Amino acid sequence: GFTDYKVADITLAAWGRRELIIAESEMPALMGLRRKYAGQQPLKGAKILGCIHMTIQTGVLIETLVALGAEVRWSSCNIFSTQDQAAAAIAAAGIPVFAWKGETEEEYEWCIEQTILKDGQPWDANMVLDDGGDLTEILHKKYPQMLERIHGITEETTTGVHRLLDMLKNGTLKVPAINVNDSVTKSKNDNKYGCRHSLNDAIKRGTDHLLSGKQALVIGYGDVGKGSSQSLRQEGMIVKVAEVDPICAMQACMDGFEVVSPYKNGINDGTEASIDAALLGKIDLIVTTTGNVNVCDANMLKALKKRAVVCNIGHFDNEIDTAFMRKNWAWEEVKPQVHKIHRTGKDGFDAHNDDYLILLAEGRLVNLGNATGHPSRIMDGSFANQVLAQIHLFEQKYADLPAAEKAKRLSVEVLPKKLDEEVALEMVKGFGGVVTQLTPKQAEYIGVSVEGPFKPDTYRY
Amino acid sequence: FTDYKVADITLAAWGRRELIIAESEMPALMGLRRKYAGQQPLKGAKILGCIHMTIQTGVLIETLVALGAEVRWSSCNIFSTQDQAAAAIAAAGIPVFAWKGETEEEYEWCIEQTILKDGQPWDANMVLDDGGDLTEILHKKYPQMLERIHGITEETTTGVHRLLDMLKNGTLKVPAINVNDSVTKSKNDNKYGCRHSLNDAIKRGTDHLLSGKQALVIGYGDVGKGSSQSLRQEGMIVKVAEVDPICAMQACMDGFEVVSPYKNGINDGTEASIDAALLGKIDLIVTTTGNVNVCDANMLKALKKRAVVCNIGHFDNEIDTAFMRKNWAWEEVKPQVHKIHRTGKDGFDAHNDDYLILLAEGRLVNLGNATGHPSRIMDGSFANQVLAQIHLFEQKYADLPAAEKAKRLSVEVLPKKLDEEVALEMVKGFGGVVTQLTPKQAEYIGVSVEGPFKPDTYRY
Amino acid sequence: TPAGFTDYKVADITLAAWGRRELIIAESEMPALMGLRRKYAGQQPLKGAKILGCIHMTIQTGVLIETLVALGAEVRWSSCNIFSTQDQAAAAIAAAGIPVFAWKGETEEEYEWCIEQTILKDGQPWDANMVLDDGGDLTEILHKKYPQMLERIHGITEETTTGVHRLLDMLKNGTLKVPAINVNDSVTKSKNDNKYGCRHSLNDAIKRGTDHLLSGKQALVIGYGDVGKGSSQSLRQEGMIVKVAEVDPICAMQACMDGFEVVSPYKNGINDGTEASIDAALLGKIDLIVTTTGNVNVCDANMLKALKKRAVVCNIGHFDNEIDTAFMRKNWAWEEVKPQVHKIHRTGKDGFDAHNDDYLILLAEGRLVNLGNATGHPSRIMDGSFANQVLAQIHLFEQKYADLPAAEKAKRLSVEVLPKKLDEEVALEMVKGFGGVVTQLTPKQAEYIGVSVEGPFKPDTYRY
Amino acid sequence: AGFTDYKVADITLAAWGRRELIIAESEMPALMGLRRKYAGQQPLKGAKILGCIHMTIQTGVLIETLVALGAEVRWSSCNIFSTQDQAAAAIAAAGIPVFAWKGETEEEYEWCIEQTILKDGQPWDANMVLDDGGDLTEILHKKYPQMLERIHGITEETTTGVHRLLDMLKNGTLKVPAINVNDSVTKSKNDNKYGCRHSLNDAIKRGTDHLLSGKQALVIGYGDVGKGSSQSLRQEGMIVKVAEVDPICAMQACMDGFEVVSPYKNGINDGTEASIDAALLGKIDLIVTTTGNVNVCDANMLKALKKRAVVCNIGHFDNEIDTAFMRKNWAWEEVKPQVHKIHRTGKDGFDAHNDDYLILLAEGRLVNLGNATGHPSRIMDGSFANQVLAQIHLFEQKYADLPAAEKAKRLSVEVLPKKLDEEVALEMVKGFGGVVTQLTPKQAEYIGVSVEGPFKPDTYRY
Ligand SMILES: NC(=O)c1ccc[n+]([C@@H]2O[C@H](COP(=O)([O-])OP(=O)(O)OC[C@H]3O[C@@H](n4cnc5c(N)ncnc54)[C@H](O)[C@@H]3O)[C@@H](O)[C@H]2O)c1
Ligand SMILES: NC(=O)c1ccc[n+]([C@@H]2O[C@H](COP(=O)([O-])OP(=O)(O)OC[C@H]3O[C@@H](n4cnc5c(N)ncnc54)[C@H](O)[C@@H]3O)[C@@H](O)[C@H]2O)c1
Ligand SMILES: NC(=O)c1ccc[n+]([C@@H]2O[C@H](COP(=O)([O-])OP(=O)(O)OC[C@H]3O[C@@H](n4cnc5c(N)ncnc54)[C@H](O)[C@@H]3O)[C@@H](O)[C@H]2O)c1
Ligand SMILES: NC(=O)c1ccc[n+]([C@@H]2O[C@H](COP(=O)([O-])OP(=O)(O)OC[C@H]3O[C@@H](n4cnc5c(N)ncnc54)[C@H](O)[C@@H]3O)[C@@H](O)[C@H]2O)c1
Ligand SMILES: Nc1ncnc2[nH]cnc12
Ligand SMILES: Nc1ncnc2[nH]cnc12
Ligand SMILES: [K+]
Ligand SMILES: [K+]
Ligand SMILES: [K+]
Ligand SMILES: [K+]
Repeated sequence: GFTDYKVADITLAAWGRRELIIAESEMPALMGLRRKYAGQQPLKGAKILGCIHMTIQTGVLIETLVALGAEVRWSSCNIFSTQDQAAAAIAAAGIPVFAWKGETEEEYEWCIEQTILKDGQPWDANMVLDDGGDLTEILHKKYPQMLERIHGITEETTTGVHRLLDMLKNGTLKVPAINVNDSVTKSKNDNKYGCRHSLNDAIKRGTDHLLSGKQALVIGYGDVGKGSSQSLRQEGMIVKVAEVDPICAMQACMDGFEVVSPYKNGINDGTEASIDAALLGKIDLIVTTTGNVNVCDANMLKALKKRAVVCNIGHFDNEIDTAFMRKNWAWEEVKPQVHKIHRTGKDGFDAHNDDYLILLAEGRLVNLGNATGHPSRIMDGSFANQVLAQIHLFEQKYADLPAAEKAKRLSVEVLPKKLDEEVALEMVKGFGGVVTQLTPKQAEYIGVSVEGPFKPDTYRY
Repeated sequence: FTDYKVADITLAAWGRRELIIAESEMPALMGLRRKYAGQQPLKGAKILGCIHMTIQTGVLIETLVALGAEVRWSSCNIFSTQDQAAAAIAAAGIPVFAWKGETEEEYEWCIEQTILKDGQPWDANMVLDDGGDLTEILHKKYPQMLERIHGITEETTTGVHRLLDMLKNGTLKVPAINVNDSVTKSKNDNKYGCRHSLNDAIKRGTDHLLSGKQALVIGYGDVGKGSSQSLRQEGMIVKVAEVDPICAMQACMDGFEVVSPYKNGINDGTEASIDAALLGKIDLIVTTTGNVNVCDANMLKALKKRAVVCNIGHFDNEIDTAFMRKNWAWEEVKPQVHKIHRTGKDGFDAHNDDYLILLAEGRLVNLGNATGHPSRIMDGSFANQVLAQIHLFEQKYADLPAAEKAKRLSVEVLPKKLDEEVALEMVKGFGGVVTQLTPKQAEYIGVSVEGPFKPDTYRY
Repeated sequence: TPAGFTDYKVADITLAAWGRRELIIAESEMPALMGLRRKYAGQQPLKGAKILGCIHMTIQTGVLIETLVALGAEVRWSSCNIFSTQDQAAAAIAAAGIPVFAWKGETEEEYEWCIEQTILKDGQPWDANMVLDDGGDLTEILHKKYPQMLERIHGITEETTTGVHRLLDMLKNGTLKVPAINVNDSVTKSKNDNKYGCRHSLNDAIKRGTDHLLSGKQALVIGYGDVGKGSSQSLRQEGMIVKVAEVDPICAMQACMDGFEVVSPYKNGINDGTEASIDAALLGKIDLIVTTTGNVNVCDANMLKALKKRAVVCNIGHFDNEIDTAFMRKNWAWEEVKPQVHKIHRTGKDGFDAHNDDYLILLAEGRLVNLGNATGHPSRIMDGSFANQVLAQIHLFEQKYADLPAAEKAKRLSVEVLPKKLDEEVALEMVKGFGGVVTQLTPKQAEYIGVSVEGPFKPDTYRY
Repeated sequence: AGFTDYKVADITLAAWGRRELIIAESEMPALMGLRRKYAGQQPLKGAKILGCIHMTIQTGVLIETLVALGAEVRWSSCNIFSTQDQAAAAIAAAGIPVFAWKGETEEEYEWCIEQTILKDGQPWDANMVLDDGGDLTEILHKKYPQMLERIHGITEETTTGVHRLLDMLKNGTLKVPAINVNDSVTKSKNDNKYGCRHSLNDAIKRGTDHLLSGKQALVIGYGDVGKGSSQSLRQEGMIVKVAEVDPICAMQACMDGFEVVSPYKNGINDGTEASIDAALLGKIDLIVTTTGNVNVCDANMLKALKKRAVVCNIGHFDNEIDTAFMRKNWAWEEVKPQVHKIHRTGKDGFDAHNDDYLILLAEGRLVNLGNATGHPSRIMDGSFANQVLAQIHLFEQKYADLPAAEKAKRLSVEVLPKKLDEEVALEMVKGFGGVVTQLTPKQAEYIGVSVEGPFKPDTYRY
């Protein structure tokens, strides 16, 4: 009689369970932690509020946390990213989860609140796992008394880490955090190669458009922009890259991309005259990857080639000025998470109008909105780090420290390099790769231990 | 002017033509000339320089001179000098001692010719080094000269490692800037430079088709990453070896099979430990580690007949060439290309099929069998070198009181803002256009519109 | 639209509005096909044509169907594969008043029944006079079961490699009854559809079926013809380590030069049928096998027994017998993951352990995986193939082979390709759809290389 | 000993050439397989072959295979810049008449061909021709018709030479049958495409040492050479645009991930400067011609090119670029052999620091052979195995000895049968260590082939 959940359709549970069993075989680092730590129960007594895309991969993460002793209450961090069979399988396992694909904004907020509250009162939470910072923000704004008893936050993604560091700067952050994003087996695995796999995946599922031979503009060339650019170039697109960071732009050039700006001489002064109309009128596909605001703005949207595809793979939908499009242009749903936006006006459209744009996932994270996000074998690395981060902060017991000791420990930190390497080793073994062992003479020659770590903390890979 | 030694001074006109072309390929370096020529920030500097005497190094040398410095120059490798570059620098009245094909003894003599002027120590006050050999000679043999020198600027990963070992041991005598770990150096030079120049050198040395053949790249740091791409883009089937599991993970994700020369990765010294089946299929082995003996005697014995063996790390001990000198007969095909006959030591059959082809006698193959990195890539590294020389020279460490020197003795990198400024000049050289953040956008992501755009922890 | 229309059978007519939305998008992706619509609509070159059509009932086929109709034809349609229909495409065609009998997930019995529903109208042979086929199944049924209908048919236009081979066999055996156009061997079909189509849709289908990471894993592609070339690229561009098998040494040479290792599932390439001839060390390392040959049993029972645990097995050739799925049905337990995705448990036939690790993943039950687990080739690629189909239909229909005297018929009973000039005109429209700009030869240049300024630009021997 | 019937740059380079020939033999298994297969049979005994093709190390292995099979030869190069002087020396030192050096003048080029045609001032008793580009074939038809009476055939290497043969056949002026070696798949789709993939960026790097990644290239043409050339540049990270007159080839460029553009506005070349897309050409760092056509990089294109762009040709003849215009109007500064800065500031003199120049490679001649070493041995293995088989077939047919009625039936331009194409391919695949699968009898029956091949109909395009 378990009822402490809300999912789209509980009858999808058997299907979700079949896919979880497959996913376990694709996630050796995460399942290795399950086997290594099961007897010890290092998360016994942990009570984790989790907010991250309710995918099959998150399902394996949740059940690893539970297998190590934790109790959890879970929600998704995006209205379109849940896989309903994954949510059903978790709910059918007796785990509180409030998540479905296609939530409204009000439902999204309600779902987070259902994890925070149990039977109408604050849950006895003591750990937080977040992706993007929404749950973290609600706790700080609305439930400060709950944070007094929370030992830490483990944050998944670049945007969430920025929000933690802003709180730390302002002296408003109430509990320490681990920046999971900046493990190399997260940032340079998930952010880059994950988007390489799943960006062209989502575009094909949403539009079935041929990509070879067409023109793309990727806004940004950080980890996500690098992987996105490769996702499209490997399909044969002619990819141009925009950047504000001259070092990242230099990498784009050296990687064989043309670096362009939507604005003449790169000056974004807000005028239509500043738009490089010739450039934008050639673009078949624009992808935003920045974690910034309004990097595909109204004047760019007005100048884009007819029938171009517009999508966002950064964490939040405000990378694209969709608000402008809702206010001025008529939306025609093609199918879920695929809309034609008719630039002919707001009040109705011609069904055969040629002047439209195709927007994917209403500008929300397109890989998760129009496909299934990153594949299991990539999320293996991110979620192995999440588990280790939860163990570390839970064992530190920040909430139980004296005030003076809390002040010495209130920080945003990364996991040590040795853990990062041990996660990587399990990933490599999953490919059947064979890592060479240094001889004593060789380890002495380059000044490392035979077991590692093999690089200084300054190394960038 | 007679204060130099080069292979042929009459090549000067040719080198000058190539320097004029190279200048048009090095916008960051030439931008430093234009912007600091008035200030003359290096007026009074006397720089000892030891780096591959290429055309690219000539543009660096003349940039330092254009900003006020005097220099005395040598190459940091016996095979890396471009004889027309050295001639052009000598013909410009700049002391330089470098030619392609030096002996080990001639290599040491050349460094000593920069250190000494008229049989006496030159009054040097700055050091520019690539690999640490000049730094090592100064500390061991001429330690008193180091009392006048304001700083060292080291170019490459191996040399930085040596600098840090000296700092840890309390034997570093002057402050130094790690030029290697600017992003516009490391992640431009070390990776992209080897992508351009590794397949270049293999083609010039052998003219072998690479497509469809099997390569083993030992290492997957920046040089191994660029080397692997240089071969894969030609259509090689590339396997990668690594001791670092993170770098190995990147190799897998980049589409490479990760293998070890040793069964289960365990290098226990025996022939039995060699994966003879793997090595018997490899047509090309490339070492990229900066480590010792990563292509060892037992691997060389197991290699497929007629395989190519080469090294693009800094030092020639990555391959056990000493074993091959002891046991096998060397047949020179042409300069820097040797057939190594595994049939025996004394003599060989001209038609023997059981040989390996060794490039550049195991020395840096890109500089040994071709011309190293291209000008537009070296532009990034060398603009950092100029900035680092200005920075250390203006701090005047050698003139500080004893107490102030103790706090000033360190190995530092350049600030990120300068790194970004070099990158911007490189991007403009491609005709790239960088976008400027709006004030609201800069506030949104927590940066200045000017930059730096990333925290110092960012890995790119 | 027509009142009381019931002459169809589809999965779900309510998908029609969704199908129509996608047809309108596809029209913008198919400029060669839509150019033929605009150029020929007024002439009505197919007025009076009654076309039996048998090809994958996708959105792309929908645009083809409505082009033929816009040029004057009546059609009756079925799919040429049990898994390749897009149900919203079939619904939109049926909702337009066009007889169509197709849905995703037909049984073999239903598949045959659907073709017969096109052949029959109101219980009697339709007065068909044209045939459009993909793989030869409809061609075969007409010759075998309804030979008298072939007396009124002017031509067959066959789409794919396997179907052309069947036509050539019939021609050499004297059993072909009507002339045909080999649409496959236009360059804008073969070297666009067969190669680039599979490049787009093979990794698409594997991702939709399994969501497996492909980068860093080991693939074996059996075959390196046009489909094998495109399939190998689909996987290599994702970062797979791809090995290629071939029986044709020229195709094997191309695979080597393209950067692939060429290997055989059998030691020294010799299949003596025994398990001892299997290269078990090779097969035990393969994460994904893809068959591309158009041949029989190229992924056989002994290979399936030797494959690495949890490897994915799929077929992108026309027929499922490339893989010995019959052996797997006889001996191993099938666990459906989701539609067109099965785990095949090598532990035995009767039961399976839900947590057994010794299984293979079979996609689309061995049927064309790009159409079975995704949506096949994209519209802009199918534009080339289907423009050729329209031109071929117009040519044969205007030829009126069925109305000729017996003597004249023997003279024209042939399998032909379209002339190179038309191939070039299709290609030009495709290039314009990318915004490409073709240069025009000067008179002096055209004289220098011996061509007309308007083309054709290559001799018929040219291979591109 | 006593051998003087040659002319090379420096005979003392022979030992060096020989060392490279021994290496190249291990890279050329199909050609060396033909040596072992036919050495005892001596199928070329009595053949006397006039040869005109790039005197490279790879051509050295071809020559010695023909000699090992019984033939005598007299050789020249088919390009003034393509000879490797150590290869020519090794051949001369083996007692084989060769007349070739890198850096010939036009007068020396013609003299070298004439030295092969004449021996002791009189027509050699030639009975076979091996040609690359058709220059030797043209001289024989125009100047030595009596020699063609006794010649059994021509085996022609390259696309341009084949077109010239077909023109002669059309006009009824071809005097002896030919084999089109170019259109074996192990030639055209190996040499023309993959060879240029290897050797184009090679020659550009040796000539300029320019970084290619991140820069803009324009490839004129997308046939076999243009496809290989575009890949040579793209795989280095260039942003490559492609021009074409053939819409099918342009379709392939699009689908291959290239932007297809024209140097002319709307692709209409009307001869005016107004027709030039100045904005497009002003952004191009490197232009490569691949067409076999005339004037596809014309004067107005050269005037509009971005300052300091590299200009080169990898088609067979230098007239793909209007170099004559540049010699008439602009000052040439030699950087080093086969690399010239062309100063667009005027014809008389230049400023050493002028920024407005172009870099021309190999004076517009075949850039891969002029600035590097052409295609690698393991690729040329395929082309030259086909050459040996073509020589054997036409020499054994003995066209010159046939009655007039029988000659009329055999006067044609043909390709080798596909079975032989496949046999060359298999030796190439074995050289990579590849393992071809053998069809079962049922599989061969199912697809309608013999187990041993041929595996494809003659219409198949690969
Ligand atoms: N969808 C996914 O699966 C996924 C995965 C990881 C991260 N993300 C999200 O994607 C975003 C980017 O993450 P990241 O790790 O790549 O961060 P990052 O800091 O490495 O890269 C962002 C880049 O955008 C550039 N940029 C910022 N404003 C710009 C502008 N106006 N124009 C052009 N370039 C601009 C920055 O210079 C920077 O290089 C974040 O919101 C992150 O949370 C999404
Ligand atoms: N030739 C050039 O132009 C050039 C340019 C830059 C640097 N270098 C030199 O190349 C070398 C590598 O430089 P880098 O920047 O790549 O350093 P790096 O630290 O980034 O890479 C070296 C890699 O080798 C790996 N490695 C070490 N021992 C190994 C072993 N036994 N087997 C397999 N892998 C092993 C390490 O794990 C590491 O990832 C240094 O000597 C550097 O000075 C050469
Ligand atoms: N799914 C699709 O979208 C699609 C598209 C076009 C064609 N096809 C089908 O794909 C198949 C292949 O078409 P194609 O145009 O590439 O034909 P093709 O003749 O060009 O190539 C088939 C290749 O398979 C090779 N082969 C045959 N038997 C083999 C064996 N035992 N082992 C290894 N290789 C073997 C042949 O040598 C040949 O090169 C046909 O059935 C065709 O109808 C499918
Ligand atoms: N350098 C080498 O090693 C090498 C090797 C093989 C062939 N070649 C030579 O290269 C040339 C091309 O050979 P191929 O086999 O690629 O021939 P091809 O017929 O396959 O290709 C030439 C292409 O040029 C295109 N073209 C013609 N005029 C054009 C124009 N004005 N603008 C743009 N494109 C135009 C044609 O449409 C055609 O596709 C010939 O001269 C051939 O002999 C050189
Ligand atoms: N599959 C996935 N599951 C959870 N978080 C993700 N972020 C990106 N892809 C994801
Ligand atoms: N989308 C598609 N429609 C019809 N036939 C196809 N063959 C391959 N892909 C196809
Ligand atoms: K997924
Ligand atoms: K260089
Ligand atoms: K489709
Ligand atoms: K060569």
